[PDB]
Amino acid sequence: ADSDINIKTGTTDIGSNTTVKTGDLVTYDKENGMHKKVFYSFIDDKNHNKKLLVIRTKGTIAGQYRVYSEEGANKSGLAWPSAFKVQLQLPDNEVAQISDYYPRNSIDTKEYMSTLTYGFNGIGANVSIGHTLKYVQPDFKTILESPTDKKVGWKVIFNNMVNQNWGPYDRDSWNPVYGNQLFMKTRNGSMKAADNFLDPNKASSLLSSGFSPDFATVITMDRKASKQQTNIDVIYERVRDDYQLHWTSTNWKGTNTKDKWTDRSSERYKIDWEKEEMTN
Amino acid sequence: ADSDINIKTGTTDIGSNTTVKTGDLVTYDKENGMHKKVFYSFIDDKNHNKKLLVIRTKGTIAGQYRVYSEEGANKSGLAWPSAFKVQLQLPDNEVAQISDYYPRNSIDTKEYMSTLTYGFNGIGANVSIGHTLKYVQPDFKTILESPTDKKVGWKVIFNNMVNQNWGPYDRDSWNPVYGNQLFMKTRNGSMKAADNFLDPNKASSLLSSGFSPDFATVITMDRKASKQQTNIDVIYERVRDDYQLHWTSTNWKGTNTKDKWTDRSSERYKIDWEKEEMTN
Amino acid sequence: ADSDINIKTGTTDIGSNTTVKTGDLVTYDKENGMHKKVFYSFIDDKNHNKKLLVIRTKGTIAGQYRVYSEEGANKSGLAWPSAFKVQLQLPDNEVAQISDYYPRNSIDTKEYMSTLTYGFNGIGANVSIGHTLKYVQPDFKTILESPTDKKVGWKVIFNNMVNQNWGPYDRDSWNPVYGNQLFMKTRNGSMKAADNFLDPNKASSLLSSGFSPDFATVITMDRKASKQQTNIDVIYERVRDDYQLHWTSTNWKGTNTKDKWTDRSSERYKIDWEKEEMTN
Amino acid sequence: ADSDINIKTGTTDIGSNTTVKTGDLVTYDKENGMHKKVFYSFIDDKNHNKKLLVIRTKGTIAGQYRVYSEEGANKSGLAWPSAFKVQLQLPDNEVAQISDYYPRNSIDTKEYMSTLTYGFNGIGANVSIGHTLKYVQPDFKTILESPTDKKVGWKVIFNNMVNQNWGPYDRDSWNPVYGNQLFMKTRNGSMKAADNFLDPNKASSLLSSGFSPDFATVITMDRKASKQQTNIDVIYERVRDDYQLHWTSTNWKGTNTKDKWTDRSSERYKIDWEKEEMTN
Amino acid sequence: ADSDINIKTGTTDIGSNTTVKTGDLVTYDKENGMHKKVFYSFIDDKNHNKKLLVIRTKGTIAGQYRVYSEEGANKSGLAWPSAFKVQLQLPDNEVAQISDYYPRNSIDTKEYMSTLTYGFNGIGANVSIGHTLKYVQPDFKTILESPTDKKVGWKVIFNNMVNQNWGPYDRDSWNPVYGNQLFMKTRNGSMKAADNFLDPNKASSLLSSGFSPDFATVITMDRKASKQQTNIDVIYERVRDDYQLHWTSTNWKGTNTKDKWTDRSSERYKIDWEKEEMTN
Amino acid sequence: ADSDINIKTGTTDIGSNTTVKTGDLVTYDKENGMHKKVFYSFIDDKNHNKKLLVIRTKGTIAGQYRVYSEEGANKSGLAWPSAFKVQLQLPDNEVAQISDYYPRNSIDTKEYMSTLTYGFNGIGANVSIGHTLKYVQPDFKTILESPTDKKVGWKVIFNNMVNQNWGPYDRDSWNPVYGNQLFMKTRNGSMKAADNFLDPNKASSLLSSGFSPDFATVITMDRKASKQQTNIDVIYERVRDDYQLHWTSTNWKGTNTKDKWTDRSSERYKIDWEKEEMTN
Amino acid sequence: ADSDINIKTGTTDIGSNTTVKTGDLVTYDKENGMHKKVFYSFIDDKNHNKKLLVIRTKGTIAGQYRVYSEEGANKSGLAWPSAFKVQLQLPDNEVAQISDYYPRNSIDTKEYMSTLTYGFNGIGANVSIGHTLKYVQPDFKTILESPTDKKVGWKVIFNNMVNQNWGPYDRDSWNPVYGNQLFMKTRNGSMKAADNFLDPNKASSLLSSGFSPDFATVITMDRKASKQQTNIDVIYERVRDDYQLHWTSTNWKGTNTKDKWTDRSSERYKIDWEKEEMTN
Repeated sequence: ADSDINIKTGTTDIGSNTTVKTGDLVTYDKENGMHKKVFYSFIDDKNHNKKLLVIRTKGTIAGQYRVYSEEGANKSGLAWPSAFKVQLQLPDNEVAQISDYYPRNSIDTKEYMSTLTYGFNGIGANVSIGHTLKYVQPDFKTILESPTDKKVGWKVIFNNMVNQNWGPYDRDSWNPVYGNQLFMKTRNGSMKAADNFLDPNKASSLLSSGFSPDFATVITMDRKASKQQTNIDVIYERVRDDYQLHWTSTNWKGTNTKDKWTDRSSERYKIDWEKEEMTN
Repeated sequence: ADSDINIKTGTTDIGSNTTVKTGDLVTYDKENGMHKKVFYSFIDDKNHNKKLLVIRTKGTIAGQYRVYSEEGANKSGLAWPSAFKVQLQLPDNEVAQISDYYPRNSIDTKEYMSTLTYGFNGIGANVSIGHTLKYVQPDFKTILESPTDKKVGWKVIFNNMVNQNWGPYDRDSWNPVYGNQLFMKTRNGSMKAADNFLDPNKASSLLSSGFSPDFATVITMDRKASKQQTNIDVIYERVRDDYQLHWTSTNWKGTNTKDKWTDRSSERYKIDWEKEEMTN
Repeated sequence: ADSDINIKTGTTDIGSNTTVKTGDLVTYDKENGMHKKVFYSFIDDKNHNKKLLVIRTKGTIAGQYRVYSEEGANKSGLAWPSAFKVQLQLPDNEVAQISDYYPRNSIDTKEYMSTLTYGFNGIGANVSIGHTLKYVQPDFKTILESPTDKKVGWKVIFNNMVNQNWGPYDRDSWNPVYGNQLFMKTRNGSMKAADNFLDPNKASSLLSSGFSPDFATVITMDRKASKQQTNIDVIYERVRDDYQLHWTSTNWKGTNTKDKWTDRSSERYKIDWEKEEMTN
Repeated sequence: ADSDINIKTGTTDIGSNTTVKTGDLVTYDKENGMHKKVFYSFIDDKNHNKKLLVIRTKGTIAGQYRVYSEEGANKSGLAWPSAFKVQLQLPDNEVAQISDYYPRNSIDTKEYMSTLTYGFNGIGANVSIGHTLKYVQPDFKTILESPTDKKVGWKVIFNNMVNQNWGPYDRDSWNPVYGNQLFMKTRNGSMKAADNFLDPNKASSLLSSGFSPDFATVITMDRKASKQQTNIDVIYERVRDDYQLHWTSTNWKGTNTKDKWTDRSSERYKIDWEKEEMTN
Repeated sequence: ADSDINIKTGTTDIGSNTTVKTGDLVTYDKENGMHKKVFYSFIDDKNHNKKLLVIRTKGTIAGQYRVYSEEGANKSGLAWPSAFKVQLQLPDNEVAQISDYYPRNSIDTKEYMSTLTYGFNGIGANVSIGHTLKYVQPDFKTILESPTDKKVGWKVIFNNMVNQNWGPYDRDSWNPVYGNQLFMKTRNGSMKAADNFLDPNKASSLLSSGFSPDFATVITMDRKASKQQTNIDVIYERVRDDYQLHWTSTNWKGTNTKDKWTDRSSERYKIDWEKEEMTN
Repeated sequence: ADSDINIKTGTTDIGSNTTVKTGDLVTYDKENGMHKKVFYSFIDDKNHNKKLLVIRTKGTIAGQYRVYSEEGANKSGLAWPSAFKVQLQLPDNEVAQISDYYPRNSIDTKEYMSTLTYGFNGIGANVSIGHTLKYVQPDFKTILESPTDKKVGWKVIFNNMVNQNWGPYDRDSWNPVYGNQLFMKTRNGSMKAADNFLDPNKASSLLSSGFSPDFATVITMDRKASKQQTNIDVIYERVRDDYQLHWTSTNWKGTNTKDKWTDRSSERYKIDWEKEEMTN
Repeated sequence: ADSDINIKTGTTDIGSNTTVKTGDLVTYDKENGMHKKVFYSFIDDKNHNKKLLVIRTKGTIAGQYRVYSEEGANKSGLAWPSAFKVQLQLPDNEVAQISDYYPRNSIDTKEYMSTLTYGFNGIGANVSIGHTLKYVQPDFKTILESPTDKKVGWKVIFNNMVNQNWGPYDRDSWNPVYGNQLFMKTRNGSMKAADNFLDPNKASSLLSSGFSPDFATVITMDRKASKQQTNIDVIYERVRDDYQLHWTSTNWKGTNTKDKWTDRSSERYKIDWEKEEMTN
């Protein structure tokens, strides 16, 4: 990248001959089961025209994948994490601005193949034309929500999943006979409904074992600011969907409702640029 | 590259034993939702015969993917980002010149395969001849617009997209029955038109979540210039297309109009070579 | 990662110009055959706002794959390791907190391919539509159990196995004629039941030769704590399943019972932050 | 390479413990739209027996892909860049010589596969013999023209292109019905001829957005030369082909004429070895 | 690994600013043809709380692949190395413990692919469902035998082999007509039995040319031990199988007997921690 | 390589703490169009027991691919470079010896695949056996001719080429109807013979644009030699084949004659070990 | 490897802060055409308990691929290199021992794939079961012959070769009609027998152009030995096979005889540990 313009590698980078004062802040929200981790670092370069503060948003959001309620032997429910989010807002009153952030949206790709085969038989000369298209489909998509001057956020959504090594079912899939089969253990089952759900081990790890974020947001502040202090708010949250299945006297049918429950864990941090330390 | 001519690696690069004064400038255009970031760096080498200034054009352009208007239950519209652009113009009056830039146009590639199979049966001896051709098709193409002495620009266009895991539709696709099906959720749908659009999550991330540029333009100025100051203009913009679909009493039909709306965000920066700092 | 924000590589890392006092603690639980290894390291940075202690949880858990009992020539049993676990709990009374941990849950992936071929014959014009989906299936899955402020744990489960190069059988597989064939050497066998089990060499290595963990948990403590001492508990364990097979007078039938035996090996370690050493 | 002869890496390279005086020279030929960039570097080693001067020939040649003229609604023309060239000549009078250059011609490669399958049916025993051959086909080929003592040149030619994801058409392709279909948007079109050309976005980037060279030519001069000064000439150029298509009352037909227009941009540079600087 | 917890690379490693006293000990057991090599190294860190001694168990075990005896022209035998082992035991009396070891058991993997193709003919609409599963099968498996506090061992077993580019035969394979064909040169042979064995060159190299181990076992000792001396025993061995084949008057038949001969080469080494040298 | 014997990387290499006096010698043979480049380097190590001199044989041999003569409209000829060579001889009188050289002969490789498929139909149970073999076929082979004490040489030969994306024709190919079709543009052509040759652009680059060698030969001389001077001869050459094609009144026929013309360019260099410089 | 035990990379390696006295010895055996090269290095570490001497066995063995004799126009012969060897023996009287050596035997690998496809037709429900197995087959195998305390040797054998892009023939192949076709240019040829052999260019390079070894053998000697001097013997050799083919009045038949000629080139070197130099 930088070496392609004939500039020596690392010349344009910053942080040289400086003393970065790092730190760490761990919080746990037992009500929502959302481990928090806000590792930061104050990079003060005399060459750079503004101060820096890279905020690492590590942590973990519990999957919370369990049957919330059961109604008899012919009806049951399941709540699973539809999407995890990590928002890092900054009051519009303050003069600090977010400079960069990572990861960011990337351009997809797909391979296209074309075929043209014709043969002869002894003579029924035939012709065949065919084209195939392939691409990768991650189970969860790390989408960077549109950032602005004071707010930056990420989200992880549910792309689709393969059930019992058959079919990439998704939230929008529907089958007139069986309905949505996203987490349906057996089709013509005879077992109790509450225990007719795909085992969490078979499902994706993030659904039950949780999602561990890893995001960065470097925020710069003017060096001649009147007040060297800016509070920041960091928000985690997960969105859960209710997956209902019931027996139609012939086979199980399953339905999924999108964005049923949403729980947000908000924390406020005070940054002291002069002291180069931010406190919980 | 450089090591192939027997020259020691990094010998021909510049920026050694020098003090680059980097910087940062963040602006947000809430009217157009276009985050801006003009990280720069002043590389002053005494060996090099001219001054340097590498301008990083980071930032983000919001996708702006939403149904702008709906007309009844049989007609609706959708505006999506057809192409993002980043232009970095320089007044022709000034004597500074752009030296390099990155990324640049690259040569495509494709694999070609040929087949020749003939067998016998017991005897209907047959012969088969076939050839296949495959290549990668990115959803968005990063095309570097033709640069000149005072102006350099980039653009990102819409190559094509795969809808519902079926067919790489593009802006020019047309089907006599259904028309352009670029963002058509369902063919024989019975739902309201305003809500018959492909979910933004299913579509590419750049359409709704925005595009984050990353470009570089090193501009050099004569060391004995009469005036050590040159203002520069940096322009972001996105081009949106209107995607109309209506019901023909039998099935949905969709049409796409190219380059319907264009919104440009222009900023002017003043560069002070003597002070080695450029201000907003 | 860090270099993408234009920050020099390693600037935000910690541990510079400091003297880490490492160590080692080896224990063997001959009753359960679980080798233990708690290599640690005390990273005390004056820049960092808290002390650090990275605990490596190396060791080994014996597979314990043997025929526990046999009942005649028509019935036998087999106990195999269903899942290994490594838990690192910390008393809620103490003020130390776990900061990070590794490895962590990762997002799966799968390739999707679509085909569309139509030809002509001389004319029985045919059409073919087909799609294939492929993905990797590790025998054992390293799932990170939901962590919290005081407790972090890992587990390794039995995804599935290929028997005699035919079929990826798993714990839930069932065949009405033969039943679960997870470890069935021969279908229409005539040998003694106790010796009709898949040879441990043919099976996966972890089943019989054991599993060697490799996990890390960095725990940070406030620098101004009233008492510089916190005891910690580290737990290994394995879960074994009973695999019964018997003769139905026509062919062997096998059944598997999940989570039959569980054996836990617990050790308590005292950490002395002031001395920078933790003793068994 | 060098390490395979047991010689320490970099021992045989040059440029150590020396002060290379680099530089830069930017010119723009608005008449032909050919950005120029002649970044150089004077490597003076006391160990090496001759002076060195590596000339980087960066820049850009505009694609110039547009419909030059239209004659009614049944005839039109198109001029596209057939091949870009970069020549670096040196007067035969001077005593300086070109030592090395990069890139250089490389040996192609291809995979060959052979098959032999015979089966039986119950018995019409058949036999099948088949072989397939695959290789990569870049759209543009970077051919290094035969160099000599005083002249070195490169050229980039048009290998072939894939049109509408169907067929790798080239300049020599011909079809009796439709003719050369290199840039034919539609076969049985009914639109005006001037607007029946493949969209430049669909075509390769280099055709319309231009080609950015990157070449190196190290030239050495005797250290005891009578005069320490040698002027050099650097030439860019592009060759354009006229692509005519007309309507035959039943379908469009297209023809291509090779090497219709050629425009050369020549610049002369004076090198001062004693001063270690070359001026425009 | 270590860099993922934000810790600088190599911070948690040991051996810095210390003087390791390495060594070497070569022995040859001409009776069993087992070259021995016990390269060691005494890593004494003042920061580490215990001494270290990494024992490299290099060497070589001869294949010993030859026809041990022949009985007429219709019966012959062959002894081949079924499995190589390397054991490093330590007397239970001593207080030294093994800390780590390498290589260790690794989790296998396999790719699973599913297909679903249905077409139409003009109309005999057909449907096709198919799934394929692929995985790698090394000829020899390096299994780490269950380690303990005082004993660590490795073994290399015979997974399977491909004979005459046809079939991956193994020790358990059986064919009612020909029997086990692991090393059967020809099926309907007419040559003497003693010379009807697969040429050792065609077979795997390890069978005849031997196996060269490469293993490591770091053992730590308390720094305040009463006596600074611990003797160690290192054992090599190979297990050979007798492969008998005889003529049944119509075709050759081969049978394999497992673990026929076992030869162990044991050596005892005395370690002097105070002197930092261990003698044969 | 060296690190596998536990020796620190680069320990056994030479050239440390020494001053290598490099150089350069450029010659051009306008009669044969063979650019020459003999970059050298005198590595004098006091630890090494002999002097060293690595001779780089860079340069370029022009392709010389043109129709040498035409005889009417039914006969024509073509001369193309059959093989390039680079020989570096040393007089047998001198006491200097060649120590090493690079590149060297490498062992080829090929993948072998075997298949065995049998199915049933409802029942015409069939069986299919098939095997495929694939390998890479470079157009030109870099063969190192057998070296000796005083002479080392390389050669590049014509393996085969693919013509019009159909068939890998070679010098030995023959077809009874059309003959050798190595460079036959059209089969049933009606154009003049002199202009019925494959365009040089379509052919391989080395045929017309030339071949650029890159070879190394380190030669060592006794340190106590009576005379510190040894002259050396370096020879380039190309071998050209005459490709004749004529019309048989029905179709073109082509024939190739091997090794028709050979042109050698020889240069003699005098080496002065005491002065550490070799002159043209 | 070493870093996995938490030991810093390179800690356990040797050769630090020491002065290795390298060397070189070149010999040529014109009688057998076997270039010799015995580059060595004396690594004397004060930490290591024994001296070291790594012997590089570079060189080259000429292929010697030519028709040794011809008997009329219906019989001819060909001698080709069946296998190259490099032996490095050491007198049993001396006390020096070989410590290590490289390369060493490696474990092969192969991929196994299984298929199971069943479809329906409208209904002739069919079932298909198939498995494929693929692996790489180098033309020449570098087998390390069983080493011992005083002797270490390598050999390179002839695995198999592909003739005319058809069939991997080997020394053991036999066809009742044509016989062994290893080097048979044409089957139903009518040319003289002496000139009916596969062109050496088409064959593998090592057969005619020779094989260039690259082997290492580090030998250690006790530091308190009574005499600091040990002579060593290094042996090259090649084994040639006689390939006879004759005409049976209908087609060519070829036969191969294994190990017809063997030529050994032996050299004796005297090592002076005290002087740290070994002389020819």
